Amino acid sequence: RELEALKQRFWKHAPGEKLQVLKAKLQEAMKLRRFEERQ
Amino acid sequence: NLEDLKGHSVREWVSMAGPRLEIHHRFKNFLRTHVDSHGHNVFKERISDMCKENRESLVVNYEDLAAREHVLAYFLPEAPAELLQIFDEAALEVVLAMYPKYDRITNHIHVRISHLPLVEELRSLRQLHLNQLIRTSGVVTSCTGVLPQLSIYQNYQRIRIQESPGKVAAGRLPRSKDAILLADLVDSCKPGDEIELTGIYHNNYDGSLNTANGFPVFATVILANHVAKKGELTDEDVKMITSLSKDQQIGEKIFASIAPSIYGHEDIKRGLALALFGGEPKNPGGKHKVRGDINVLLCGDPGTAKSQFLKYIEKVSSRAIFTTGQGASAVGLTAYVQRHPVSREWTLEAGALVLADRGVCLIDEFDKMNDQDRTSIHEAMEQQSISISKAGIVTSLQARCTVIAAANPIGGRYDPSLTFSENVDLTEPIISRFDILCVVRDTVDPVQDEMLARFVVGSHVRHHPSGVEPLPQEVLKKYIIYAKERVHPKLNQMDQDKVAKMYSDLRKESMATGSIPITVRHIESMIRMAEAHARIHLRDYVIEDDVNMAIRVMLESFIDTQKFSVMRSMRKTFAR
Amino acid sequence: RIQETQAELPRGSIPRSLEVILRAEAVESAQAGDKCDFTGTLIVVPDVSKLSTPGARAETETEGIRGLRALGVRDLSYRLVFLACCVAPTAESIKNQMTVKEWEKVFEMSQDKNLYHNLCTSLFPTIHGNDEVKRGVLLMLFGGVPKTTGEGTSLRGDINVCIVGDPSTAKSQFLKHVEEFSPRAVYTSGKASSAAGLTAAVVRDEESHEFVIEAGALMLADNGVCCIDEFDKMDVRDQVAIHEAMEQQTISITKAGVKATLNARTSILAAANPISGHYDRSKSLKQNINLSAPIMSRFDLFFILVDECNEVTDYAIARRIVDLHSRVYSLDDIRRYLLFARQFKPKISKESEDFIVEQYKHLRQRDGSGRI
Ligand SMILES: Nc1ncnc2c1ncn2[C@@H]1O[C@H](COP(=O)(O)OP(=O)(O)NP(=O)(O)O)[C@@H](O)[C@H]1O
Ligand SMILES: [Mg+2]
Repeated sequence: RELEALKQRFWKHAPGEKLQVLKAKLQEAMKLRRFEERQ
Repeated sequence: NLEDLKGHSVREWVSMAGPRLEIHHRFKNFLRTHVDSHGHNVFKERISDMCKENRESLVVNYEDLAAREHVLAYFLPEAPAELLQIFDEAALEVVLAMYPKYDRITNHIHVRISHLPLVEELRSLRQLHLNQLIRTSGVVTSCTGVLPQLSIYQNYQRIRIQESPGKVAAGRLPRSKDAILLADLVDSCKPGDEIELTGIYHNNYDGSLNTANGFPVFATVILANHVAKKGELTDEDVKMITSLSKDQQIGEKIFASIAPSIYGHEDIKRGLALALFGGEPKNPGGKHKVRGDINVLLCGDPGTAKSQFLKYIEKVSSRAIFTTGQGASAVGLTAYVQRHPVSREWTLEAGALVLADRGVCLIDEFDKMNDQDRTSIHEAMEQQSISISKAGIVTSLQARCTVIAAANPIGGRYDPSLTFSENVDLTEPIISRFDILCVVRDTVDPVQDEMLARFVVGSHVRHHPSGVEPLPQEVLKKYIIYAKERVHPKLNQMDQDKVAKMYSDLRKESMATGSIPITVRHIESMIRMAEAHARIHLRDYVIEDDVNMAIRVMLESFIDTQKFSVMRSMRKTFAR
Repeated sequence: RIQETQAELPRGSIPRSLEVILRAEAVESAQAGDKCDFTGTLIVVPDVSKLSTPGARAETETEGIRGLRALGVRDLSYRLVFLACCVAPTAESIKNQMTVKEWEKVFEMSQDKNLYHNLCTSLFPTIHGNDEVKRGVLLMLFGGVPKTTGEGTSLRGDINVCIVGDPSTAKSQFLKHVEEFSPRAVYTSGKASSAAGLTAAVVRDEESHEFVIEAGALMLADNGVCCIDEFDKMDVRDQVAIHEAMEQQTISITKAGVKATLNARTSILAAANPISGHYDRSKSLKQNINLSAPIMSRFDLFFILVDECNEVTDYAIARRIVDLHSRVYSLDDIRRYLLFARQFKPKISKESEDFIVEQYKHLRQRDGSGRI
């Protein structure tokens, strides 16, 4: 019990990847808008 | 649907007629329909400003392009040389639709992207990034002349940028890259600048590298698309700025907004404000130039926030430099001569006072310079130039800056039993070149201690990572840049008899105590302070209120120079 | 470029060196000064400047080979290179590294009773007496939370500690002991062993007769702890530079060809000698030591160490020394626990403000009654 509580309060106090994250977000927006336009 | 990537690379896909036309229409419709949060059209205003000034260059923001037409924002970094071409073609006909005669001025318009999110460090570039749009930062070290390049002819310039000093690890060495500037980007920078560069990463063959390494290894370069340092005010900005000037208490709002976390010290904030806005330079009859800038000096006991104020001034102002005592040399302050690395001839280069130019030059531990280094600034502080004659070179350079300095009293603590000159140890040719002089002292009132301590403790709990009301700091920054560029105070008349009588009386008393000697410079200084107060109120003409303010500041700072026992009599003498 | 390590160089010989080539995922994994083991193959590379092809021409006491069409009437020579396919040294990270044993150990430490004294004993087992010094130096390792004010100025995090004492006694032991314990720490002295000393310096590089910087001790000790011995005797050039480095945690240079701002974010532990060697027990610290008031006012804590020849104490010290030569928590437990503790960022409570402001007011009025 108490060890996990200690971990929890401890965590409470505590190339190319950027383009991939950007692509994921924009592609989600693309999918949503083309779905709405299609209906 | 444009998104249907099948059987083709994106470079091939946007080459196809159908996709090219869809991209063209989408960007054009985005230009005409884009609205701000207020319901205002953004690009109507921006295009009209571009046309009125004949500037032939259109800036777009990546964030709201993505927010409204994400499919284009998705393709843009993957095939920049294609989408940027289509964008240029689309923008020119919107411009001609609004302004049908604009083809008389130019036949092409360039679209420039900004606030691109995927920033990269200047040593983390790899072959993974070739032929894509990137963003980096660094300081310029080499910069060719502007030369014409075949296409018709257009301007061309080449630069070299390296990692910003102090962002490399201690004791190791920096990386660097070359970049190319074309058309309206030339002379957007000069050596020693720190810049933010957006461009295309590009590579080509070079026999020298293959023969030097023995492996088939290529050379690379960056094609610049947008360059910005790390006015363009909207109608709403100038509207709010001008409306704020109506307030009769605007002086309290501006003064109370300088170094906000420092408690107390009203006089220091007031003096720094006047020095931040500044008086106006002039040359009556063409043969008799005089400077506009207002210099400041601070002196007093340790632990009183003197070093902190300079750091705030460095942050709020633009074109600022900071330096300390033994860390600077006469040659580094003014200008230096060297055997040029590749031209193999003697050449002259700018030091601190030249590199600052129309900016602020901050000095700390001013008491502890070598005297032979401190006497280098005498010309720059008054004649506002730097004259050099060395190694066959004979020339002069501009030094149009404001100097602010901080010092310590002799023996570490100020004594009110002695005058300023007795306590500071600086000679008259130095002391007389500062417009505002301040003295800061320890005090021992228990209620003041309790208030100061409670405020500091409050500040600590406030900033954990988690008088009148002051302005937000961005509003103040907008206000200063507007006031310095759009208002120029005129001194059409003032009472000569009043100032002359006061000056003669003041100078006579200065002879008696000898705390500071008073000279012709003091009159000209009051004229500068009067113009500065006029500029804070955004007024084109100086008035009676401004002259009274200038006299108050002058005399209040003068009384502090005297011995404690003398100050009462002096204060009653100069009743105002 | 690599060189023979100190262990291999045969006596009297000049060192040999080799060119190593790294590719793909291995790139920029080794820095100058590192010592590593490389795995790969030895290869032979031709002089590419004398070969000719349809795509590109040839550029142009030994002779090469002759008689290839691509070589014309020139001659070709080779050199040796080593192509390396692999190279190795010769918040979430804590969760990845700590097993259940380490988690249990830091939990037991968190629940421990009189943990402060237990850690003092564990970290400084050799030391005798002087508990106040042990508590003070132990606290320095935990630092203090830095804060950035909204207008962009910042507030200092590290504390600084000073120890003055007689050359015969304990002050040197603390410095060398904490340096042996701690990660990423530097030992030096006011009589420094380099042209840079305690803060950065400018040197002219003969490859171009161009001016460049060279790092001092406080630059290398950035994000670490710095131990300075014989601090009472120091160069004036560094002494002026220390005024800025102590509080602003930065160093500023403006000389011919060089203009820069450099970081010096460090916790300093200084050791000094009083005038005449032995501390005058009848006089204040400020009368005893050589330091000036501006430098002296920077430190958060001060301590004094001075000997006297008590027979039992001398006999006990001697027996401790000879017994040590005759032969709770381990240092790795302290390291793991310290790295765990430094992730917390505690706030002050509202009620604590009243006690803090009261104590400061009491101190200030005491000072005013007989500076702070
Ligand atoms: N009135 C104040 N309000 C807030 N912080 C203060 C105040 N007075 C002193 N400090 C703090 O005291 C520290 C030292 O500030 P500093 O600007 O170096 O004072 P100083 O008088 O210039 N010291 P020195 O350079 O040795 O003369 C900083 O952390 C300041 O924020
Ligand atoms: Mg200071």
